Amino acid sequence: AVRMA
Amino acid sequence: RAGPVTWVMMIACVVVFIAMQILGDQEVMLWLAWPFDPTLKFEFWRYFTHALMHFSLMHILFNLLWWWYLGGAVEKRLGSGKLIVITLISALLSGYVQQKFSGPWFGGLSGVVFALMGYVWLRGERDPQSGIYLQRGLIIFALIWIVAGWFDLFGMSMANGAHIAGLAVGLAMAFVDSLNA
Repeated sequence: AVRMA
Repeated sequence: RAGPVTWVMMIACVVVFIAMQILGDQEVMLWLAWPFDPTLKFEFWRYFTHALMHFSLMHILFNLLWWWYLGGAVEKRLGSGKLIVITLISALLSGYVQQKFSGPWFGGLSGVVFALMGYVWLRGERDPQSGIYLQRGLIIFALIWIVAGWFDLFGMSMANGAHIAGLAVGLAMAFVDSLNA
């Protein structure tokens, strides 16, 4: 995998 | 700092995050993430609820910190409405661009946060009388932070589309806002 905003 | 929209947002992120610890990340994601399936495209909340999800204490605390500091200032100096509008446009646009960059599995308030960063700095610069501003002392980090996501800092998979889109959006809103009054 997930990407962190 | 003590603004309702400021706190209502911090409260939601903490509720959702706790929900993520009980149910698990993925189970919350299946409901709150950006539509992965055009069949799901009418579940409208997903265009905004991706902003509510965080995947570490560090992720959320770092986001809420900035949000409290920057969201607070806009709420105080400029009203709760201006904040909401900024939050909704940037949650909608930065989600939108992030989905294009790397797909639908992301979340966090950083999209809204770079929009607040972009906004407070461009607005303090062009409209000082609006009583908000951003230390150059911050805008530095801002830029380290964004470019560090470009290099995936020490394995940290950052939503690079979210940051830039959010940043851009804040600058557009602040520039437009710094022509009126």
